[PDB]
Amino acid sequence: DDGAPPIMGSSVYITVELAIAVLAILGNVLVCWAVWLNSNLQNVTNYFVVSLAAADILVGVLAIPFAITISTGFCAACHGCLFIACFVLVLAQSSIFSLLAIAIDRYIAIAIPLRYNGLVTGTRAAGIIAICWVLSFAIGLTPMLGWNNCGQPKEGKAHSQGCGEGQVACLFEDVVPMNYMVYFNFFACVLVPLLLMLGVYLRIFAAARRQLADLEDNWETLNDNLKVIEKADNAAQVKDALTKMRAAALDAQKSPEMKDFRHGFDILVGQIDDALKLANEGKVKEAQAAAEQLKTTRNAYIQKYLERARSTLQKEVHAAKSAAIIAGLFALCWLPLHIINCFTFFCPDCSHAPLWLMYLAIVLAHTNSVVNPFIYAYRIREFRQTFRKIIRSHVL
Ligand SMILES: CC(C)CCC[C@@H](C)[C@H]1CC[C@H]2[C@@H]3CC=C4C[C@@H](O)CC[C@]4(C)[C@H]3CC[C@]12C
Ligand SMILES: CC(C)CCC[C@@H](C)[C@H]1CC[C@H]2[C@@H]3CC=C4C[C@@H](O)CC[C@]4(C)[C@H]3CC[C@]12C
Ligand SMILES: CC(C)CCC[C@@H](C)[C@H]1CC[C@H]2[C@@H]3CC=C4C[C@@H](O)CC[C@]4(C)[C@H]3CC[C@]12C
Ligand SMILES: CCCCC#Cc1nc(N)c2nc(-c3cccs3)n([C@@H]3OC[C@@H](O)[C@H]3O)c2n1
Ligand SMILES: CCCCCCCC/C=C\CCCCCCCC(=O)OC[C@H](O)CO
Ligand SMILES: CCCCCCCC/C=C\CCCCCCCC(=O)OC[C@H](O)CO
Ligand SMILES: CCCCCCCC/C=C\CCCCCCCC(=O)OC[C@H](O)CO
Ligand SMILES: CCCCCCCC/C=C\CCCCCCCC(=O)OC[C@H](O)CO
Ligand SMILES: CCCCCCCC/C=C\CCCCCCCC(=O)O
Ligand SMILES: CCCCCCCC/C=C\CCCCCCCC(=O)O
Ligand SMILES: CCCCCCCC/C=C\CCCCCCCC(=O)O
Ligand SMILES: CCCCCCCC/C=C\CCCCCCCC(=O)O
Ligand code: NA
Repeated sequence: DDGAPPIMGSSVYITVELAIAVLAILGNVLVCWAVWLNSNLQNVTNYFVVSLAAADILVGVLAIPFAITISTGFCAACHGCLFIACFVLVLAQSSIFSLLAIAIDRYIAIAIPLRYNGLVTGTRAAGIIAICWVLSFAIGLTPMLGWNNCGQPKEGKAHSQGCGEGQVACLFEDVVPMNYMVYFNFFACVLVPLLLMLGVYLRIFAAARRQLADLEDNWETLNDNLKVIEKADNAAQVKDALTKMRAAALDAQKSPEMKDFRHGFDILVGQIDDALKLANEGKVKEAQAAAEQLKTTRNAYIQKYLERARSTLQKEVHAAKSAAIIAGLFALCWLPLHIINCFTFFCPDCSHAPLWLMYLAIVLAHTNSVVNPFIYAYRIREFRQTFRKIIRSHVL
């Protein structure tokens, strides 16, 4: 006994865990309360947010008390010890599924918006959420099915602590096999899905980049070909430019504001047709004058359509970044503990990470259950405004 009494360091760890638990419950209860109250927040994307918040509420209510209990090494039946050690794996896996669903949902919205509402529905989302929770319990509790160290209990540690028959000193790394934690949980169930999310978000931002560039190209094609018509010398040159503009207009043609965008393209294709007939009749001056009327349609309809399409794309990029930040923070908070397990497993010649670092890595992982409500409040106005209403009306 040359080191400080364990209860002193335990007290700091336990106090910090309890602080994290309270904060995890408060913030994520607020998220669930906001979606339940505000119909503007009731969409498929946010149903996975609620599932994610539910997992974080359970981290504070169950996983953290379990972790505190594990840190004492109390005597326990091995499979009972195994359950409280593995339950957080269930919650982490649920978080992964929810995060992956959110990325996929945002990809469907950007890649095929015209058939998003018919493909992604609330009833289908609720069923997916239920399946993912079942799979999370199956994956997280796999050690309960026999992939555990309960067959080889550390009897020396058990006897030294005065444990009874069939009991062990309940310690995470004594009951949960490290090949499970590294190969099965980390590589297969955590790292691979996180890498898939990375690929999905790369496809989301690439798709958004491509669609914003295409919009700016059509706007340039319309204006360039208008100049070609104005400076044309014969009717054939006017026809060639008008033939291009017509195909582009019909290509760009694929609520009150929407009622005026449909009326705008009807004027545009009609005005292109009028000029195209004049050009085919060899009336070059009549065609140019008719083409000049397109500027009026451009100023009153086409330019406004371009700006709303651009605004909508930029809002999707902003939302996709918010979702990517959530997934990235999950990786940042959990990777240290995973990396420590890799050193324990792959470097038997390395000294085990010290107890204080284990505490720090565990606290960091649990802090992930606190951060999501802040991301929503800082990056999503509808959440921010709803949070204020709830706070001003019920807390204050
Ligand atoms: C739905 C929620 C509220 C129910 C919570 C039930 C939890 C707390 C229960 C369910 C199973 C229980 C465990 C089952 C078996 C054992 C083995 C025993 O030697 C020590 C206690 C221990 C480890 C129990 C601790 C408490 C426990 C984890
Ligand atoms: C960006 C984030 C996710 C990376 C964090 C990496 C952390 C977890 C890495 C960086 C350096 C690593 C340490 C480097 C050296 C040792 C000494 C060895 O005897 C036990 C493991 C231990 C103590 C490692 C534990 C994990 C460690 C602390
Ligand atoms: C893309 C990133 C975030 C994925 C994480 C990569 C992980 C798996 C990498 C990063 C650092 C790596 C460790 C670096 C050093 C050692 C010490 C060596 O004696 C055994 C392997 C071990 C323990 C490596 C295992 C794998 C490792 C933990
Ligand atoms: C020594 C500190 C107190 C006793 C302990 C431990 C301990 N040792 C580990 N090697 C470990 N690895 C994990 C992982 C679960 C999912 C991914 S990594 N955990 C659990 O993850 C956060 C907490 O819930 C904790 O119980 C771990 N706990
Ligand atoms: C957003 C990412 C997370 C941001 C938040 C930072 C993450 C850490 C959390 C709280 C401070 C850490 C408190 C440290 C408590 C663990 C150390 C401990 O228990 O001390 C052991 C003792 O000193 C000898 O055993
Ligand atoms: C949401 C409302 C708040 C409810 C939550 C607040 C009430 C719980 C308070 C304290 C629990 C303290 C946990 C006791 C665990 C002590 C373990 C200990 O000290 O022993 C360590 C071991 O013996 C050597 O490593
Ligand atoms: C809001 C409250 C609603 C919450 C919903 C509650 C529904 C729980 C249903 C079944 C739990 C079955 C118990 C599972 C935990 C026990 C694990 C177990 O039995 O293993 C320990 C073993 O006995 C060691 O010897
Ligand atoms: C939406 C809610 C979803 C929840 C749906 C639940 C799905 C559970 C599926 C697989 C886990 C089964 C793991 C096996 C549990 C075994 C516990 C047990 O009894 O083993 C200890 C033994 O009794 C002492 O030797
Ligand atoms: C014992 C297995 C059966 C358990 C029943 C399922 C568990 C229920 C868990 C949480 C209930 C909250 C579900 C979300 C409510 C949303 C309300 C709505 O759809 O409008
Ligand atoms: C509202 C949901 C409430 C859930 C309660 C969870 C809090 C309890 C957490 C862990 C239980 C600790 C079990 C410790 C067993 C010690 C018995 C012994 O000394 O052998
Ligand atoms: C909603 C909160 C859920 C209830 C949690 C209550 C807070 C208790 C926190 C940790 C419990 C730890 C109990 C000690 C484990 C057994 C240690 C021993 O046997 O010596
Ligand atoms: C011991 C208690 C530990 C508390 C952990 C810290 C909690 C802070 C929560 C979230 C931090 C991130 C909030 C800022 C996100 C801004 C989003 C953005 O604008 O890009
Ligand atoms: Na989580």
